[PDB]
Formats: sequence, C-alpha cells, structure tokens
Amino acid sequence: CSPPGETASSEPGTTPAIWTGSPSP
Amino acid sequence: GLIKNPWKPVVPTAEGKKAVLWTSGWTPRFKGETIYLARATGRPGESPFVK
Amino acid sequence: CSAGQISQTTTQEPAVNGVNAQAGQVSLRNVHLRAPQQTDYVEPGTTVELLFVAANDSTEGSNKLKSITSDVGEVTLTGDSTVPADGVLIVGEPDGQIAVTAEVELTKPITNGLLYDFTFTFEDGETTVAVPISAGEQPRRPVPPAGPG
Amino acid sequence: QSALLRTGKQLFETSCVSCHGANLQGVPDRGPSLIGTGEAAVYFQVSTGRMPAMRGEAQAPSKPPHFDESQIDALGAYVQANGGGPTVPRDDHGAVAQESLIGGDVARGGDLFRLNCASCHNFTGKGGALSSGKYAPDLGDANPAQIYTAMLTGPQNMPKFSDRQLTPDEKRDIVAYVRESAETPSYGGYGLGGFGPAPEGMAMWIIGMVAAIGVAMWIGSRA
Ligand SMILES: CCCCCCCCCCCCCCCC(=O)OC[C@H]1O[C@H](O[C@@H]2[C@H](O)[C@@H](O)[C@H](O)[C@@H](O[C@H]3O[C@H](CO)[C@@H](O)[C@H](O)[C@@H]3O)[C@@H]2OP(=O)(O)OC[C@@H](COC(=O)CCCCCCCC[C@H](C)CCCCCCCC)OC(=O)CCCCCCCCCCCCCCC)[C@@H](O)[C@@H](O)[C@@H]1O
Ligand SMILES: CCCCCCCCCCCCCCCC(=O)OC[C@H]1O[C@H](O[C@@H]2[C@H](O)[C@@H](O)[C@H](O)[C@@H](O[C@H]3O[C@H](CO)[C@@H](O)[C@H](O)[C@@H]3O)[C@@H]2OP(=O)(O)OC[C@@H](COC(=O)CCCCCCCC[C@H](C)CCCCCCCC)OC(=O)CCCCCCCCCCCCCCC)[C@@H](O)[C@@H](O)[C@@H]1O
Ligand SMILES: CC(C)=CCC/C(C)=C/CC/C(C)=C/CC/C(C)=C/CC/C(C)=C/CC/C(C)=C/CC/C(C)=C/CC/C(C)=C/CC/C(C)=C/CC1=C(C)C(=O)c2ccccc2C1=O
Ligand SMILES: CC(C)=CCC/C(C)=C/CC/C(C)=C/CC/C(C)=C/CC/C(C)=C\CC/C(C)=C/CC/C(C)=C/CC/C(C)=C/CC/C(C)=C/CC1=C(C)C(=O)c2ccccc2C1=O
Ligand SMILES: CCCCCCCCCCCCCCCC(=O)O[C@H](COC(=O)CCCCCCC[C@@H](C)CCCCCCCCC)COP(=O)(O)O[C@H]1[C@H](O)[C@H](O)[C@@H](O)[C@@H](O)[C@@H]1O
Ligand code: HEC
Ligand code: HEC
Repeated sequence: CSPPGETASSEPGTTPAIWTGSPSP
Repeated sequence: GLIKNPWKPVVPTAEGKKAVLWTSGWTPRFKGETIYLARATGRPGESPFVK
Repeated sequence: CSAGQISQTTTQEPAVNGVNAQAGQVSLRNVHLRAPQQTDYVEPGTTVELLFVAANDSTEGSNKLKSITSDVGEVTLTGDSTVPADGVLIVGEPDGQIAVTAEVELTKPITNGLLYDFTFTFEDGETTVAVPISAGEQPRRPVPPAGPG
Repeated sequence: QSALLRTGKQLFETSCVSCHGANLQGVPDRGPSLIGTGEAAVYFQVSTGRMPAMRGEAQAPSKPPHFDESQIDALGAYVQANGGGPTVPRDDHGAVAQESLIGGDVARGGDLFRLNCASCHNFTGKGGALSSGKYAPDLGDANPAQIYTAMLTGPQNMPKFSDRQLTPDEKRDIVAYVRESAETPSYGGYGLGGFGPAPEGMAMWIIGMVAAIGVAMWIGSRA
C-alpha cells in the first residue's frame, strides 16, 4: 500500500532566497 | 488521572497553539523566526551548539 | 552476488570536492573553485581561482586548452595550456603543494554549496561541468560567541 | 625531495596503474581518480593494507600492508603532488605523528564518538554491518594516525569529516576515546566481545543452562 502523500516529481526547482529574519522574538 | 488528551494544543506556534506530535524543535514560534542549523560541539556547556 | 558486474567498489566515485568530467578525450579531475568567503555571497569583482587536472586519454597526440567560458564572469588562462601525450595538465596550486593558473573575474554573486556551469573545450569537445566551490585545507572560521540569550 | 616523488611514481607504475591509470585519472568501472585525494588518503589506505585492492566486491577488506613506511611516504607524496589534498599529521622529527595525536579530554571524545562514530560501529567500537555486504570494521587495531586520516579522508562509505566540521582538537579527542576504549580491560570479567545482549544470551545458554541441566541429570535419574 503505497503512501498517497509520497510521490516523486520531475519539477526542477528553484534556488532558495536569502533568509532575512523577522524581529521581535 | 492517567488518561491524557494526545491532541491538546500546548505547543506555541506562529499559527496558534498546536499538539505536540504536529510540532518539533524546527517549528517556528512566530513568523520569520530564524532557526540555525547548529552543530553539537561535544562538550557540556560553554556553547554546546554553535553556528 | 556483490562481486558481479554491478559492484559497489567499481562504481564508487572520487572522495574529494571535485567533479569528474569527460571532454571527449581529455579527462577533467578534481574540478573545483577556490574562493575564501566572509559574507553569504562573494560579491562581483572578487578574483577567484579555478583548479583542475586535465588527463589525456589518448597517448598518440597532444592537446591544448582554449576558451574556458562560464556564466559567472570572464575566465583568463595564463601559461602553456598544452597537455602532453600521456601526461597531466595541472592548473593552479591547490593547498598542500609545497605554472598555469585560471583567473575568474566575477560578475554575479556566488556562494559555497551551489553549482555553477563551466564550459571546457580543447579541440574536439564542448562539455559542461557545473563546477562547485570547494574549501581546501583552510581551518574553520571563528564563530562569534553567543550571548546568554 | 625529487627522489621521494620519483620513487612514489615508480611504485605507482607497478602497483596502481591497473585500476587508477598512469596519470591518476582513474580507470572507469575499475577505480576512481586519485587527483585531490591527498597524502592522507594514500597513507591510510596503504598503512591499513587496504590497497592495492585485488577484486571488486562490497568492500575491499583489510589485510597486511603491501609497502613499508618509507614506501608509503613516497607513494603519498606522488599522489599529493597531483591535485594536492589533505596531508597526514607529522611530529617534529618528520615521522608520522602517533603519540602527539592523543587528546587530553576523553569525555568530549566519547560524546563526539557516540554522536558521529558509534552509529556504524558500536559504543566500544567493535564494528557493525552496513546496507548490503558492507560492514564497519573493528577499531582495535588502528593507530591514532590511521583514525585521524580515516576521519580526514572518509573511506569507501564514511562521511568525510573535514577540518572545519571536526577541528583537529576534536579529532584528537575522538581518537583519544578510540585508543583508550580499546585497551581498557573489562571490569566485570570477560568482555564477551563487547557487543551487548547477543553474546550474553549465547554465553548464558551454553554455560549456565548447560551446567544447570548437566547438574540436574547428575542429581536426578533417567527413565
Ligand atoms: C532446477 C532447479 C533450479 C535451477 C536454477 C539454476 C540456473 C538458474 C540461472 C540464473 C542466472 C544466474 C546468473 C549469474 C550471474 C549474475 O547474477 O549476473 C546477472 C546480473 O544481475 C544483476 O543485474 C541486473 C541487470 O543485468 C542490470 O542491467 C540492472 O542494472 C540490474 O538492476 C538492478 O540494479 C539497477 C541499478 O544498476 C536498479 O536500477 C534496478 O532497479 C535493479 O535493482 C538487474 O538486477 P535484478 O533485476 O536484481 O536481477 C538479478 C538476476 C537474479 O539472479 C538469480 O538468478 C538469483 C537466484 C535465483 C535461483 C532460484 C532459487 C532455487 C530454490 C531453492 C534451491 C529450492 C530448494 C529445493 C527443495 C528440495 C528438493 C525437492 C524438490 O537476474 C537474472 O539473472 C535472471 C533471472 C532468471 C533465473 C530463473 C530461476 C528462477 C527459479 C525457478 C525455479 C523452478 C522450480 C520448479 C520445479 C518443478 C546484477 O546483480 C549484476 O551485477 C549481475 O551480473
Ligand atoms: C560450572 C560452570 C560455571 C562457570 C563458568 C564460567 C567460566 C568463564 C570463562 C572465562 C572467565 C575469564 C575471567 C577473567 C576475565 C579477564 O580478565 O579477561 C581479560 C580480558 O580478556 C579479553 O581481552 C583479549 C586481549 O587480551 C586484548 O588484548 C584484545 O584487545 C581483545 O580483543 C577485543 O578487543 C579488541 C580491541 O581492543 C578487538 O579488536 C577484538 O576484536 C576483541 O573485541 C581480546 O578479547 P576477545 O577476543 O574478546 O577474547 C579472547 C580470549 C579467547 O576467547 C575465549 O576466552 C573463549 C572461551 C570463554 C568465553 C565464554 C563462552 C562463549 C560460548 C561460545 C560463543 C559458543 C558458541 C558456539 C555456537 C554453537 C551453536 C550455534 C548454532 O582469549 C583469552 O582471554 C585467553 C584465556 C583462556 C581461558 C580459558 C578458560 C579456562 C577453563 C578451564 C577449566 C578447568 C576446571 C576443571 C575443574 C576440575 C577481553 O575479554 C577483555 O575484555 C578482558 O578484559
Ligand atoms: C516448545 C514450545 C516452544 C512449544 C509451544 C507450542 C505452541 C503452543 C505454539 C504456538 C505459539 C507460537 C506461535 C510460538 C512460536 C515460538 C515463539 C515465537 C515463542 C515465544 C516464546 C516461547 C514460548 C519460547 C520457547 C523457547 C523454547 C521452548 C526453547 C527451547 C530450547 C531448549 C529446550 C534448550 C535446551 C537445550 C540446550 C541445553 C541446548 C544448548 C544451548 C543452545 C545452543 C541453545 C539455543 C539457543 C537458544 C534457545 C536461544 O534462545 C538463544 C538466544 C540468544 C542467543 C543464542 C541462543 C541459542 O543459542
Ligand atoms: C536469520 C539469520 C540471521 C540467518 C542468516 C545467516 C546465516 C546463513 C547464518 C549462518 C552463518 C554462517 C555459519 C556462515 C559462515 C559459513 C558457514 C560455514 C555456514 C554454513 C556451513 C554449513 C552449512 C555447514 C558446516 C558445519 C556446520 C553445519 C556447523 C556450523 C558451525 C557454526 C560456527 C555455526 C554458528 C552459526 C551462527 C549463526 C551462530 C552465531 C552465534 C551467536 C549468535 C553468537 C554471538 C556472539 C558474538 C557476535 C561475539 O562477538 C562473541 C564474543 C565472545 C563470546 C561470544 C560471542 C557470541 O556468542
Ligand atoms: C463522555 C466521555 C467519557 C466516556 C464515558 C465512559 C468512560 C470510559 C473511560 C474514560 C475515563 C477517563 C477520563 C478522562 C479524563 C478527561 O475527561 O479528560 C479528557 C480526556 O479525553 C476524552 O474526553 C476522551 C475520553 C476517554 C478516552 C480514553 C482513551 C482510550 C484508552 C486506550 C486509554 C488507555 C488507558 C490504559 C488501558 C489500556 C490497556 C489495555 C490492555 C481531556 O483530556 P485533558 O483534560 O486534556 O487531560 C487531563 C490531564 O492533563 C490531567 O493531568 C488529568 O490526567 C486529567 O484531568 C486529564 O483529563
Ligand atoms: C584495482 C584492484 C585497484 C588497485 C590496483 C588499486 N586500487 Fe585504489 N581503489 C580501488 C577502488 C575500487 C577504489 C574506490 C573504493 C575502494 O575500494 O577504495 C580505490 C580507491 C583508492 C583511494 C581512496 C580514494 C578516495 O577518494 O578516497 C586511494 C587513496 C587509493 N585507491 C590508492 C591506491 C594505491 C596507493 C594503490 C597502489 C597500492 C591502489 N590504489 C591500487 C581499486 C584499486
Ligand atoms: C558509517 C557511515 C560509518 C561511520 C558513521 C563511521 N565509520 Fe569508520 N568505517 C566505516 C567503513 C565502511 C570503514 C572501512 C572502509 C574501507 O574502505 O574499508 C571504516 C573504517 C574506519 C577505520 C579503519 C579501522 C581499520 O582499518 O583498522 C577507522 C579508524 C574509523 N573508521 C574510524 C571512525 C571514526 C573515528 C568515526 C567517527 C568520526 C567513524 N569511523 C564513523 C564506516 C563508518
């Protein structure tokens, strides 16, 4: 019984952007 | 007394209190929270985790 | 079973920070960029060094390396880029080496961990290597001490 | 020293060209490239006797060294001269550093070993089995320099531990735990291989129950 939420994809993807960091913890 | 609710929201999260099983240490407590991938230095205290 | 045609010691690649590439007849080994970093990006205009070793598979003729281009800036080749018949062509001086060098002038920011395409042509091939940024024997950079919290 | 480089290439031409080629580019499906591996990789792979290999399987196992200490240095220098790479630590005399690599803080080394090393091996570093055919070998015969070079170079299936991921002080502390735990005698008697419940149960069934049953037949009667 394959898991429905686990399917491979062929999408290339994009490089993640630089994290900024929100103030006021 | 032994019975406890598994899904009681007790963990603070950016989108309201959530259950323990749905969260972890990487779950942001507020929007835009910075969580560093710190390594264990192997020594007790004196900055056990560093950037 | 583990000693058949599909082995786990014959398919094993090199345990370094370089890329193995085949430019038709010249084999590129340990292809990596040396670039000290201080901030998240290496700003354009910073001079970096591209290091690799070219091996001539054929032992009859010679070859010469020309026109190294990439979408990170301009690459300048200085020295005799001619590889001998059955010898090597070591460009640059990696750490631990007790003179052909590749100089790259950045036009866009780069950072460690990403892959940047490079084009290598000698006389009969145009191949892409996707050269990464590799740190050599440099020690770990100091980290500022965190406060009490 | 030009003599050292020439001697190393002279050993390479007769021992390693079959799987690595003449110019260290590596023979496809027979052996990888040795460019950039460094002297540390060659030193470990030859001192442990792992190289030269003889056949393709899951792992090439350890065996008696094929070259002496002088020849390992020549072989390492020749490979180091091609592509550079990490180098084996050395003492003041220029020999391979053995005693100076022992750390003074074993408690930190034990935690580091448990976090990073005791996964494939066990706590006492007895070894373990990998995915398919592969296995982590015992650490009781490796000298501190061999452990240091193994951490630097990352043999066949072992995550490479750089000098930045693991500083030399941390590496020196790690080998201190490895070297200490090998020669500490067991405190409760025979160590039983230091593997845990698996030898304990086997020893139980073959000693305690054999004696208990054998005593019972002596006291009891047959038929
Ligand atoms: C008379 C009694 C019994 C008779 C038997 C005697 C003769 C049998 C002959 C069998 C042939 C043996 C060849 C040996 C050499 C060999 O092995 O070389 C093949 C290669 O194969 C694998 O590469 C595949 C490709 O070639 C690659 O191109 C590809 O990449 C790769 O793909 C993997 O890798 C990729 C990454 O690269 C992944 O992407 C991908 O997903 C995947 O993982 C491929 O692998 P894979 O499909 O796994 O197939 C592996 C092997 C598989 O070997 C085997 O026979 C395994 C052993 C099977 C034997 C059966 C056991 C017998 C039962 C008991 C003894 C019973 C006891 C009796 C009871 C008591 C008596 C009372 C009666 O297939 C074959 O050989 C063909 C199968 C045909 C065999 C037929 C026998 C079946 C049993 C029938 C019984 C009938 C009885 C009825 C009676 C009435 C790799 O290993 C290679 O290195 C290897 O080189
Ligand atoms: C009535 C019955 C009730 C009583 C019964 C109880 C009896 C118990 C018997 C034993 C008692 C001993 C007490 C003293 C303990 C002691 O002070 O000991 C010191 C040290 O000694 C060992 O250090 C070795 C080296 O000295 C180190 O230098 C070396 O480093 C180290 O190597 C490890 O560490 C390395 C990294 O450091 C790794 O690289 C490496 O791999 C490994 O891990 C070594 O250890 P290791 O190889 O473990 O054993 C080596 C053993 C060799 O084996 C053995 O004794 C095996 C035999 C006993 C073991 C228990 C039984 C197990 C059963 C089997 C598994 C059966 C399985 C079969 C399957 C069949 C069925 C399945 C289908 O040699 C010896 O000791 C020689 C001594 C010989 C003693 C013989 C006994 C005498 C009996 C005489 C009786 C006379 C009575 C007559 C009266 C009339 C280690 O223990 C150390 O921890 C330990 O500290
Ligand atoms: C006899 C029996 C088990 C009957 C049950 C019938 C029944 C109602 C079945 C239905 C239930 C089901 C499905 C059961 C399946 C079995 C199962 C999973 C059982 C769970 C717990 C259970 C009931 C276990 C029974 C175990 C049992 C009866 C063992 C008998 C072994 C005996 C009689 C040994 C004495 C002989 C002797 C001195 C031999 C020499 C010593 C040696 C070599 C023993 C073998 C040996 C053993 C037995 C180990 O356990 C062991 C564990 C770890 C390391 C090594 C060993 C090892 O070498
Ligand atoms: C379910 C499962 C895991 C099984 C698959 C693995 C498997 C096939 C098991 C057998 C492994 C073997 C024996 C492989 C080697 C090749 C071989 C000779 C096997 C077959 C040969 C054959 C058919 C016949 C030859 C004659 C014959 C039948 C006798 C074999 C004699 C032997 C040595 C059998 C024992 C095999 C076996 C699986 C037992 C292991 C015993 C255990 C669990 C002990 C664990 C253990 C360890 C690990 C210690 O380090 C230790 C250190 C200090 C003291 C004690 C111990 C100790 O007991
Ligand atoms: C009309 C409702 C009751 C039905 C009527 C019939 C009663 C039958 C048994 C029920 C009695 C148990 C009373 C439970 C109490 C209650 O009302 O709590 C609520 C608990 O959720 C629920 O409504 C779910 C109902 C009970 C489900 C029980 C779960 C099933 C079994 C499997 C549990 C395992 C027990 C072991 C036996 C199994 C082994 C078999 C071999 C909310 O939880 P919470 O309030 O967050 O937790 C507080 C703590 O913080 C505080 O320390 C303190 O512990 C409490 O105050 C606790 O409540
Ligand atoms: C074919 C039987 C070989 C011979 C001859 C030699 N080596 Fe080798 N080597 C071989 C394989 C299949 C591998 C990869 C997996 C493995 O079994 O190790 C290697 C690898 C190395 C390495 C490490 C490479 C890395 O990236 O860490 C080194 C340092 C090395 N080989 C050196 C070496 C030396 C000195 C040899 C002559 C004694 C030699 N190799 C011969 C297969 C084969
Ligand atoms: C699983 C990925 C492992 C981790 C985690 C660690 N090691 Fe390892 N080790 C592993 C393998 C597969 C091998 C042999 C590779 C081969 O080509 O044979 C090794 C080998 C060693 C050795 C050599 C011991 C000897 O030859 O006598 C040493 C000293 C060693 N490893 C040390 C070591 C340390 C210190 C680790 C934590 C940083 C560690 N290993 C983790 C597999 C794995």
